[PDB]
Amino acid sequence: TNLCPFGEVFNATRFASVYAWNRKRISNCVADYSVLYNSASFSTFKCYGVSPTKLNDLCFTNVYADSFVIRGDEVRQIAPGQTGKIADYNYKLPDDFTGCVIAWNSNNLDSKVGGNYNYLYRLFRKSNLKPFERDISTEIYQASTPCNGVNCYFPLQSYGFQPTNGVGYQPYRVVVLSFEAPATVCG
Amino acid sequence: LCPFGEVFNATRFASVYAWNRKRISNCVADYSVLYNSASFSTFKCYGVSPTKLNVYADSFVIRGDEVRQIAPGQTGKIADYNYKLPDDFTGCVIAWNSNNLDSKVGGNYNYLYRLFRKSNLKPFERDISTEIYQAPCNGVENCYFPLQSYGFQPTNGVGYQPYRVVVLSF
Amino acid sequence: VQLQQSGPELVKPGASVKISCKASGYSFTDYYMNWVKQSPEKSLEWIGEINPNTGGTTYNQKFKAKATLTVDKSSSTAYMQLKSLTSEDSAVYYCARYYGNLYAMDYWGQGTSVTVSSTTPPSVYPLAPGSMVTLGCLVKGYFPEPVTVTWNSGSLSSGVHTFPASDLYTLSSSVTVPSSTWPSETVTCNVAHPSTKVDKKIVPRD
Amino acid sequence: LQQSGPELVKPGASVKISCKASGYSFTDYYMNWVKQSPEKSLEWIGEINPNTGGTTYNQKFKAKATLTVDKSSSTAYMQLKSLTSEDSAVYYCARYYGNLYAMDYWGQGTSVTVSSGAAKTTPPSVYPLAPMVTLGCLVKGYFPEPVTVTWNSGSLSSGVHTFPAVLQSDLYTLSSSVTVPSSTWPSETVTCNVAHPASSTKVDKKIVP
Amino acid sequence: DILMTQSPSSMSVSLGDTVSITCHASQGISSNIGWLQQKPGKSFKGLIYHGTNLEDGVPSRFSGSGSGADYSLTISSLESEDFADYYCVQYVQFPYTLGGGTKLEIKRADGAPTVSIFPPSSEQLTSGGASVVCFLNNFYPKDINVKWKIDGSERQNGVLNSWTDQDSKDSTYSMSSTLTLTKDEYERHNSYTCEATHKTSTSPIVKSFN
Amino acid sequence: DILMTQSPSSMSVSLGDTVSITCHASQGISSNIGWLQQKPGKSFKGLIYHGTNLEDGVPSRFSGSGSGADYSLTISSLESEDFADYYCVQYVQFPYTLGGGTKLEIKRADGAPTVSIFPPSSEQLTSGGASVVCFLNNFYPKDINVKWKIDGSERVLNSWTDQDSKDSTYSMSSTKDEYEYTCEATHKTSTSPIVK
Repeated sequence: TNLCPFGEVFNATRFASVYAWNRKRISNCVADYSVLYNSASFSTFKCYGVSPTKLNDLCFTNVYADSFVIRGDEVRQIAPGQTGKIADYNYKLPDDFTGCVIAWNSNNLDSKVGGNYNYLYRLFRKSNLKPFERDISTEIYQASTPCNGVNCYFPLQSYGFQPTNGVGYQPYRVVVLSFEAPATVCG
Repeated sequence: LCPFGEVFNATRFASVYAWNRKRISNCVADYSVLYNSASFSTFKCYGVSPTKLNVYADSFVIRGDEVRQIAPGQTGKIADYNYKLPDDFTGCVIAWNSNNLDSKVGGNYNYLYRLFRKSNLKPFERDISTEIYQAPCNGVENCYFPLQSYGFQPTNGVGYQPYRVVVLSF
Repeated sequence: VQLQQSGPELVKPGASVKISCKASGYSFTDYYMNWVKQSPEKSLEWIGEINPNTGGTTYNQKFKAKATLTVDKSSSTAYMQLKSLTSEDSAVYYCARYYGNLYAMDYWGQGTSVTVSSTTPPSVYPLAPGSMVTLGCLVKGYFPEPVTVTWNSGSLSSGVHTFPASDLYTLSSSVTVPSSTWPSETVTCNVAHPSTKVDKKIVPRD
Repeated sequence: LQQSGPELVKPGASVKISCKASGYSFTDYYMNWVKQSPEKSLEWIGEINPNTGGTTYNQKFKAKATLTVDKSSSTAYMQLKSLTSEDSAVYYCARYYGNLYAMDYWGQGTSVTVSSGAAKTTPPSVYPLAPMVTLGCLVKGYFPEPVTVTWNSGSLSSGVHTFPAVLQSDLYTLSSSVTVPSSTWPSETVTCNVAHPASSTKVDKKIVP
Repeated sequence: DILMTQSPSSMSVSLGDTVSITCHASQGISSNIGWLQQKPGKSFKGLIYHGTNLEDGVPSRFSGSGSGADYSLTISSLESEDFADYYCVQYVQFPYTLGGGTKLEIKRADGAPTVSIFPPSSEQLTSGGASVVCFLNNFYPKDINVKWKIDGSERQNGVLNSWTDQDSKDSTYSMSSTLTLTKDEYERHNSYTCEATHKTSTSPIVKSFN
Repeated sequence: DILMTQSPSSMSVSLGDTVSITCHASQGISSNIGWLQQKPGKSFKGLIYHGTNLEDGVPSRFSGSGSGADYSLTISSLESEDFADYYCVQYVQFPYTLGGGTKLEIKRADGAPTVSIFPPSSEQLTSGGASVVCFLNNFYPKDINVKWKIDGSERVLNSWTDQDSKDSTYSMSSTKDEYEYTCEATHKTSTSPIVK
């Protein structure tokens, strides 16, 4: 009856870049999910194959918590069947996803005067990512002549997070909960 | 001065079938006193400007809805059978409401008008015939009295109230 | 019962014109026929009055030298002829229906437009600017009236302001359409001049 | 943003509704469907994603609606299963872009009206209504909607009140008022003209005192 | 579900005005609220997305405000083409719930129904039916009550009412009420009364016939 | 002649109101006065004859009153089709004076013109002429001033429209070797001269 460590996932001081999105495995814990969807602090809360008010009366084996940062105009891409730089090259959800996508504006934490450049995203790739795949390649992108490690671009690009940005360019924190032997997480 | 007071301010007016005529002669007139009296409802002059005119005076009583008939070229019972104006008339037609003088409770029947006639009057003709109209009558009431009296009561609507009319011919 | 009147005429100064007004629906025999002039300057002037039973006229001393108000009982019509017809006295003319003393003019005719001022095809030009952008269509140098201005096939009707018209006429029309409708989709100002038919698609200056 | 025309269907019937999005790239926009009921309420039918897209319904409708798309024809369909009780309403197809966005362009094209179980096409029974006097024309017992009601072939248009029909005992009732001057009537004829396309009926009723 | 309660239900506003419609969600939605408008006889149109952002091809008069669970749509110097219905939609979580709806109408003065008597027709009787019509034309506002009286006795049953939808050019409302009965019982009574209660008259003068 | 001085010249009234137009003759006319109505763009209609008597149709909303030289036409619970022009005619004496004329308008709460400037077209120049258009749409009321400024210097044909009956407001439009540019406007709404 040890509670689930949702504080260490949602209230982490620092979040990862979307190209290197974090995964925390949640097991052997009792969860009270109300506290999340009734906290009113969230801008997006999309669930698939499960209801937010009807997910507390069910048990799962394990819960995977993938977390990252994107820009406002990219929050739309964190959904099954979406395309774009984030969905094609950074973080791709499968079509049969049965989890939830929670997002909230983080201008007060991840932007600063002079720009926060710690958050990166992948701009180019040779092919679309597979579902839940992580790409940490640092190879020069080949747009005919080989690049020899030096039409040859850095694969990752840093976000220009300034507090004065418009809402579509403001930072948004994203948590993707995936639900999946005896069942160890329950409500 | 011209005796216009005795025509316009006469206590009694004549019936339209027996309209009265007063000849005005050898007198100086100030016609301003007429169009500045403001007491008149109709004042239509023909072939002469009243503002620049500066004489026979025919007077009678009719009902309001018949005042339109007192004009050259009109038809109807009054124009056809009682008082007929010529086409080349060059005079003025003056009328004013006289309900306060010629109506009374129970009706004032002293004013008569001709209801039937065999043919139209000629201009300025007068007809005081009282022979029974053949619609033979042997002098006894299909046999009708030619004249009919007006029922002037103060409560009457405006179209049935008495109106005094003065026609000036030059 | 609502009467009828002659159509508008286009006349030159110094010319005599005849205007008709035909009485139907009532007893034309027992109604005076009045005529009235309404103009931008000194509006609603009284032309005069006639009796149809005889044809005698009692026109007011004003002008009185330029108009003659004959009538014809048989065709059940009343005519008014304008003789002088100077350049400045262009107006609309009305025939009224007077019943007699202690009455008023009740029924009136639709009215005739008379222009005494001294054929030109339209010059049509699009008007492009330098959330809701306003476009224009300028019709310069045509004679005589009228011209019909539409947008597309009559589709764009809301938000349209077509304003009224050197012996030539100037016209303009404005249409305010959202920044998404234009210049994304074509707007075509259609101008018809009864034997001219022109279509101008609106193109931005750039 | 075109949509299928309104259809009048009887209970026990399946109906499918089409919505062709034009002016943009239909392939990468969510398509929502919405129902408008006459209780001043707008319920959410659901959402579908074209180009490899799962569908997510409202639980009230997860058993009543089916959503499909066709990228090639660039259209989206929604099928209503069974008869939707006497609950006939208007249906719309919306255009969602994604989270932190809204439904931008809308199609009103399709209205859904479900007929009564026991139905027979019936021409109107029209009766004049005699007492600025107000006159009337009562159009009783017709099916189905609609029934045009004009005065003097469209002459009389000012002061005319043609009231909406009402469904009573599986038939429709309508009434019209015309305010004409006490001098125009009975001097000038008043004829209420009623047209019923379903039975191909054109009737004219003069009102007499 | 999330519950959207937008207020007021309706309001009567004059031209050139500035109005604000409120919208209240059951929980904070962090400005993920959209605004919709429906004109009479014409389709819907998205105006505001993500709380405060305005869409392409939408006039500057519109604006959005609010946060948490309280939000507001605002119009300034109101023009003719804004008299329509307005709704607030939420996209924070499934299912997308919609608000109740606020309608705008032209602020007019009061008025007096032309309530008429209209005894039943002859052809209606030859067919067999019997229906007494009571037209109530050109009144304002919506709040009006109508009852029927058979020689003083209130008869709730047998009444069919129809309402009109728009002020339109006349800027007014209208109503029709039909006491439709059967012939066997219509031929038993003398007085037939249409008692309409409106704000204008403390006592409701009725229309009747014998 | 008789002199009819009817007042006011024009007035802006709201719907559902009760209005009265006065008419005053230079002398008593013993209730031989008629009242006439003209709708916009359409013909005239006789409403009142002989002071207080009504014409065919003529709803109960209209009435007449007065005597001597002062008379009044009255409308109560004003209806939509009453925003038009009205005249008092006299028939007591030749010539019929017919009076001056009163106009009716809908009272609105101000407005703001959507003034747009319009540089000349190419075809206009190919013909030879050069004309710059300045549209001023959807403002209220009619009184407004417009000036042109060519490189700062104040220097044209203006045309007005009537009340667009939908929005109840007015609009106006103001229009080579010389051509080879500013529309200064002044309105009651803005103390400062909005310009394009």
